[PDB]
Amino acid sequence: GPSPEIGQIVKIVKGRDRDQFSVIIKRVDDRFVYIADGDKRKVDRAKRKNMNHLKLIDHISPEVRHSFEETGKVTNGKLRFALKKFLEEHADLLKEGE
Ligand SMILES: [Cl-]
Repeated sequence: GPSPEIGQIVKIVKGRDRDQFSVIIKRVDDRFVYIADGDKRKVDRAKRKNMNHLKLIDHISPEVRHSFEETGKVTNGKLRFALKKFLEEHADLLKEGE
């Protein structure tokens, strides 16, 4: 199975923000990660999640990864922009959402 990566997009399967997209910002191991989206869940409220409660998406933000590699942190706004790029790719899949 694919191993979760820093900067990788997830869809939340179970949790407060079920069905919403988020970003992995820390990997404990392949079972537990921390997520934040910079909006509904800010970095200082990052949530520890069991991977059973997440769907890994095939999208990884190099900008988020760089921020962590160099400095060990990321801003909320950089997470929002990472998610926005994902949303832009899939706009036509999502445009009938209400
Ligand atoms: Cl959640």
